[PDB]
Amino acid sequence: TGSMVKSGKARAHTNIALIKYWGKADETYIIPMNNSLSVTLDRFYTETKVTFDPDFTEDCLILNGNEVNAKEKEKIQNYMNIVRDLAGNRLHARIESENYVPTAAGLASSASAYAALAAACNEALSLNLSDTDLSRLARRGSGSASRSIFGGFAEWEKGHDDLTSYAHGINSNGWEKDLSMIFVVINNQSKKVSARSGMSLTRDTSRFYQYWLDHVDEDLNEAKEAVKNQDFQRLGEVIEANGLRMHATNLGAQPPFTYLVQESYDAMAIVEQCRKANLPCYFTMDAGPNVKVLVEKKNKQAVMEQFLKVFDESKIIASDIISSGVEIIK
Ligand SMILES: O=C(O)[C@@H]1CCCN1C(=O)COP(=O)(O)OP(=O)(O)O
Repeated sequence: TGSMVKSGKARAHTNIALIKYWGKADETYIIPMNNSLSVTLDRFYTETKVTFDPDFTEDCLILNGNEVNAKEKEKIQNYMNIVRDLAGNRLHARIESENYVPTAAGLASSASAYAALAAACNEALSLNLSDTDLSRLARRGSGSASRSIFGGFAEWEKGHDDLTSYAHGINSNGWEKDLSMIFVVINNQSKKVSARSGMSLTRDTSRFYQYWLDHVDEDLNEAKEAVKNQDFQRLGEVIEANGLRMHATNLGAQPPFTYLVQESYDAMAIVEQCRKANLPCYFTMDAGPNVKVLVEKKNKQAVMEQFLKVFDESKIIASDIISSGVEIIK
């Protein structure tokens, strides 16, 4: 690289919330209405290189080898303004990013993408940010990204302002190394839906939103204690119920909506069948019909074969849970 050129490249992994983030207290800084708890996936990640050069006049984003539209371009530039303000400089960057996440299959990439960008900028500009400040910076891009700074179990503390809302990793005595998540890729419409817009309609008009608020802290504690004890059934039951409560809130929105399709319900049924046949596992769903199945690694295969009795081989994708957090790479 050139003499006056500052570059950094980072790899960050996606995460799935077991206790859901859903609805914001503050829409501009992305402060959430409640804490969330997630696990960071080994298989799925984003790699992002950022290159700061004084001769650059504006930010450029290249995604999987392709230019992005003026819209995405405008968005990334506003995000980099935050970075520039944080760093006290006026350098623009060329950003080259590669998603190793099944996005076509409906897996979200925003958590890994913003965590990767935050880390790469910190590396490029030698900002020396703490994990806490990295999380805070990622959060500004996407709420769930705040958690992808960390490996294993992580929790996003909601705080009350930009300084206090951020994530931290939970030590679980290496329990994360025993667990896995199976993704059931569900046939969906290819229409353009959005978590940010969905949770906003819900958080604002849901007749069942209060019900969600009145239970989430209890769920959070229950889950955290289940983790302290490596009690899989205890964790599973509460996260499965939390997730369903989240989708319940959408049904109460004005007017109602759902991310779930009949096939999501079919996969749910198979999970309950696996349990009754002494194969512990629990499901959760995000802003779409895909069903994610939490399972102890020893039972991963056995559970998968049950899904493989009905779903296409290509639609059953398993990932382990990675122990380590965001990393700087070449
Ligand atoms: O992952 C989450 O914690 C929640 C729970 C269910 C799925 N989900 C989401 O899709 C959150 O998607 P985000 O891209 O982080 O939303 P923004 O903060 O507006 O950027």
